[PDB]
Amino acid sequence: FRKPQPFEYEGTDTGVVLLHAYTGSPNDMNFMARALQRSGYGVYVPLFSGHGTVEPLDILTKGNPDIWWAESSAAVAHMTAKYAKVFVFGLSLGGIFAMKALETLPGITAGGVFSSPILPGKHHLVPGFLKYAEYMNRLAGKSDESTQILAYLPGQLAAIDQFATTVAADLNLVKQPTFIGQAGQDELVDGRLAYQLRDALINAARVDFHWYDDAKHVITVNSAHHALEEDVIAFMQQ
Ligand SMILES: [Cl-]
Repeated sequence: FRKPQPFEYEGTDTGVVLLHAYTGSPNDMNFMARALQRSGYGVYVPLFSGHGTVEPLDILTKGNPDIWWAESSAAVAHMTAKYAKVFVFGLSLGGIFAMKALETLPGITAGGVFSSPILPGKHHLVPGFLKYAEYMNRLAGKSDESTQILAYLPGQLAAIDQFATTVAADLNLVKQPTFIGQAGQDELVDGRLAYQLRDALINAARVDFHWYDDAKHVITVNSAHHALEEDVIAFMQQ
């Protein structure tokens, strides 16, 4: 098993922070990061605590939204030290921190989300996490950990939602141009909430909203990624 590491591409004038998904890793952003590099952007993809190991329990016992927020904030600061302009985007979980960054951190030009409605709703992250863990255990030749996982999973999902509702309540603080991309066949989160995210951004200079009709949740990796990359790059060029 290869532990995905954080990675960085050097640019000149503009840098981009890409924040990965829950149970995800910097691998979530490989295609996006390279697309940005081909267009001359600097890119930084951090690793969230507890992620990127062969042991799914690490996510539940070594990471939490407060740590991940600190890591997101540190990632933004790393890039704003170097580049004239910095953009911050996030996939699902990462999108929560991307929006909180726009709301509360200095020096960010613009940013937004990939399949991250922010407003909590009906989701399928419990089955999603369990399927992820089952796949990881099958890779590592390890026995099932579902009972151990279920002692933590409801609580951590609740913690993420709790963090998210605060971010949602502060959406009025966002003044930067904001990008919203949402999968149209999203099996993990309620895509309808992306419309509520859009409508809550009452003070954003602009809201660039894109719906990826036939795509499943992870639009940075699946069939939608070429379209998403083009739309994100067009947004940045504006
Ligand atoms: Cl997520």
